[PDB]
Amino acid sequence: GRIQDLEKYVEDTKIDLWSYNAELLVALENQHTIDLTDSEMNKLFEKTKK
Amino acid sequence: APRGYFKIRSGKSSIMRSDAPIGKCNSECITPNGSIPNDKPFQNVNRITYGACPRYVKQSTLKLATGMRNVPEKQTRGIFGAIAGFIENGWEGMVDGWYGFRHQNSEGRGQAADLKSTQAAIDQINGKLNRLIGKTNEKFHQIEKEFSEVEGRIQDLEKYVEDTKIDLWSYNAELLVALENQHTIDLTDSEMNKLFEKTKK
Amino acid sequence: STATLCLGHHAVPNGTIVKTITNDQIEVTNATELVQNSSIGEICDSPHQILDGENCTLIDALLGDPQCDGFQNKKWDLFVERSKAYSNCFPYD
Amino acid sequence: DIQMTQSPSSLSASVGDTVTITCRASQSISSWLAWYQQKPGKAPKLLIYKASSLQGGVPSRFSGSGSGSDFTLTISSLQSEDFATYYCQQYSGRPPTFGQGTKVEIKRAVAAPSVFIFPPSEDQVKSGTVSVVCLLNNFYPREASVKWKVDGALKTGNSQESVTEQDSKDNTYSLSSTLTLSSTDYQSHNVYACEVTHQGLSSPVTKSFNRGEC
Amino acid sequence: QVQLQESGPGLVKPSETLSLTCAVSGGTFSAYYWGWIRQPPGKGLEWIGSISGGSGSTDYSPSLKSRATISRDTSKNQFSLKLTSVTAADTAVYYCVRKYWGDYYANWFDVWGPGVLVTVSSASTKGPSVFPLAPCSRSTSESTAALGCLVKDYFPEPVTVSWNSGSLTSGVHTFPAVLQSSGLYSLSSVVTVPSSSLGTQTYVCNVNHKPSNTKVDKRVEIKTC
Ligand SMILES: *[C@@H]1O[C@H](CO)[C@@H](O[C@@H]2O[C@H](CO)[C@@H](O[C@@H]3O[C@H](CO)[C@@H](O)[C@H](O)[C@@H]3O)[C@H](O)[C@H]2NC(C)=O)[C@H](O)[C@H]1NC(C)=O
Ligand SMILES: *[C@@H]1O[C@H](CO)[C@@H](O[C@@H]2O[C@H](CO)[C@@H](O[C@@H]3O[C@H](CO)[C@@H](O)[C@H](O)[C@@H]3O)[C@H](O)[C@H]2NC(C)=O)[C@H](O)[C@H]1NC(C)=O
Ligand SMILES: *[C@@H]1O[C@H](CO)[C@@H](O[C@@H]2O[C@H](CO)[C@@H](O)[C@H](O)[C@H]2NC(C)=O)[C@H](O)[C@H]1NC(C)=O
Ligand SMILES: *[C@@H]1O[C@H](CO)[C@@H](O)[C@H](O)[C@H]1NC(C)=O
Repeated sequence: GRIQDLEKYVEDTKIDLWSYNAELLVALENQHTIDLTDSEMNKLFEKTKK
Repeated sequence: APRGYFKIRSGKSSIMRSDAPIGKCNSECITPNGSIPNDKPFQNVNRITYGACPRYVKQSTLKLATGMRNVPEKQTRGIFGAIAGFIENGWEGMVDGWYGFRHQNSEGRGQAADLKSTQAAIDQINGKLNRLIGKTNEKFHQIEKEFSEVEGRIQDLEKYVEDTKIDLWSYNAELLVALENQHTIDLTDSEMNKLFEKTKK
Repeated sequence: STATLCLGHHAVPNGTIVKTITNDQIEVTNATELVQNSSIGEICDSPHQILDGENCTLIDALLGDPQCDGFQNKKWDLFVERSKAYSNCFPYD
Repeated sequence: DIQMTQSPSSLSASVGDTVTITCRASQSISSWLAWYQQKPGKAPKLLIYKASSLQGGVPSRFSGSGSGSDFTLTISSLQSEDFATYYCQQYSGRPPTFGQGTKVEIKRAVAAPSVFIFPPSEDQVKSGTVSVVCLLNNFYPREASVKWKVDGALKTGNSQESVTEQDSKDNTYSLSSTLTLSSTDYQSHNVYACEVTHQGLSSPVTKSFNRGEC
Repeated sequence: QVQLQESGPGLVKPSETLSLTCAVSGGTFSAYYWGWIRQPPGKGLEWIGSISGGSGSTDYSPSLKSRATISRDTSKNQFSLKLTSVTAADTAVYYCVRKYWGDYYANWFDVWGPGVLVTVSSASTKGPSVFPLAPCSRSTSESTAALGCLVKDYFPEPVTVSWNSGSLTSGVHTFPAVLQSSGLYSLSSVVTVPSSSLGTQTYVCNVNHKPSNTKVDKRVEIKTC
């Protein structure tokens, strides 16, 4: 009954939070890498032109 | 004596305590304050929810930007050539599109809107809407979230569990919002910069 | 004479403040909402099955109170209780 | 300079009907045209522009296409909120030039008209002029006609007709035709009548009050 | 957002100057261009001319280029048209409109003025003659009655009638203005009121002859000869 009901809550709480949390982490880094790569392209680009 | 056996099934079924009447409408999420659209990603109506109810938070309002940075330019006219248009100085009066070209030629002074860049602008904004709009989680049986009596220790811990979740989500949402706002403002003016570069290049 | 081309972006006579990470306050053209703070103000049917005690707790309904006993052999998606409900036939703990 | 032709010059259809209004030009202008909605007795509002690029504030049902000389507005679904005089305007060349204006109505709600003759008030008798007007409350096709036959003669044609345009309630008319006389000329006769010839029904109803009724 | 209020005398002596002003509300006057547009009732309408709402650099329709003179003010958020040597035909309704900044562009007349009638004062200006019209047996439908209020002998046009100061609106039909053989203008604003209310309430038709500044909350009552 009641006790079990609350751990099921606790479980789902954690998984949901982590799932979204991980989802953001992933997406933020992907952007960061793509930024860093093309920025270094831009940096090399500038080095030549400068 | 039991006069028989109650047949038990397992389902999405739950209980809820409220004093709002039964009505006729189409909406899934159902709260003690009543039925709301499940459309936007957050609400602050109640901890207690049922169905595809957007995550509960503590905040009153967390406004999300859908356009570029507004620079109202209400100054005395300087009679400058064309309009002295700038990325910094704003351009009031351009209903068509989000980006436009203002030219000062021999013939006179005129404007023309772009469709290409602005379509890509709005497009990326529209995605950002959809990735944050209409998406939902369904929750079918929570534990009780209000307590008429204090039984003690057990009750104390789910009050903890509740506050834990709301606090975490509240901060979590607060960041999500702020990060996207920045992203949009970045993307808008970056596309301005990209169009700027295209011309100059 | 000599021609001048000059670039720029649109704005709105009336905008709205938005909270960011760069600047806690900024003015942009078109804002929206991410928090639905308002209700219709009633439990509305479609698409889920509803059932209102209207004077009987779920325990009271599961047990049999002669008044408001219609809930016998009745199924639901979400059962609701009224705060005006009570035991009025025989007490129990 | 550059004449703007509008076609069809008149049109009607019922609820939930698609209609097309075509605009022509003297010289083919490359997608530089504007359409306008004019509620009768109200300030005309902008409908579309630039070969009908979609615009906010104008619901999706209003659409068009531009092809040099071939320009058409389409009402996708006809609502009562859509009766007006629609104008195609060219900004390709200066000076600007306008659509002729098409009186579009809804072909719906044919109804039996209600007949309302108007008495000479006492101020009217004292005024020295008697205006005898007659109101037909609700007739969709304008088939309804007005006539005046006093006991002596036929006083039809001496009436100044005033018909209300189509309403938000109904795409129907209301006509009051003002037959004004002098008191000397009006007094001469005895029996006064409003007669109504509705070609939709072809049944004239004559409404009379005799001398003495006040 | 952007709204406009058109102002001016709806009457003017023949072969005289026309002076009109229109208001702005919201936005900044410096940031757009503005024009005027002419329409006599039930005919084609016409673009008059535009000005730099920012600077004051202007244009006019060639036909009215010499006749029409448009202006602005940065100070009061306003702008004017001055028309000289007016014709009897020039009698129309006018508008103030928002135009695009570009000298050549699309999306012209995005927003329009409320519309102010301008009638040349061919005859002497005069007060409205408010003629009540009693409902009879022969002017009452099964469900409705025909209360009338004629504004006759009024010059010039228009005259706008309020019913109970606009308390009732259902089935209130302002019949268009009429040129009688008198050479004088007139109209009724008929009101349809349910037949159940007959002989009970003494209704009021209220005259708003704005240029004459006349208010006539004249009642309609049955009298016997
Ligand atoms: C929708 O209704 C709920 C109630 O079911 C609102 O939430 C809050 O609920 C409490 C009752 O649990 C309200 O009353 C207060 O109770 C506390 C003790 O718990 C007492 O100290 C106070 O004096 C008060 O009587 C409370 O007013 C109410 N609101 C808030 C903001 O706390 C909920 O706010 C409603 N949602 C709306 C208006 O959107
Ligand atoms: C659900 O709960 C409510 C509240 O307990 C019940 O309402 C009350 O019920 C009694 C009858 O059980 C009503 O008595 C009646 O009074 C009216 C006059 O008010 C009279 O005309 C009738 O002959 C009858 O004696 C009582 O008034 C009523 N309370 C109200 C409306 O103020 C309700 O009946 C319950 N539902 C059931 C058992 O069907
Ligand atoms: C501002 O952008 C919003 C985007 O949300 C537009 O609002 C639309 O209409 C309603 C209510 O505002 C929203 O629920 C929708 O999300 C929007 N429509 C769709 C389906 O995209 C609004 O058009 C914009 N405002 C202006 C005039 O710039
Ligand atoms: C925008 O709207 C607010 C609230 O009505 C008002 O105070 C402010 O002056 C407006 N700003 C502009 C530029 O219209």
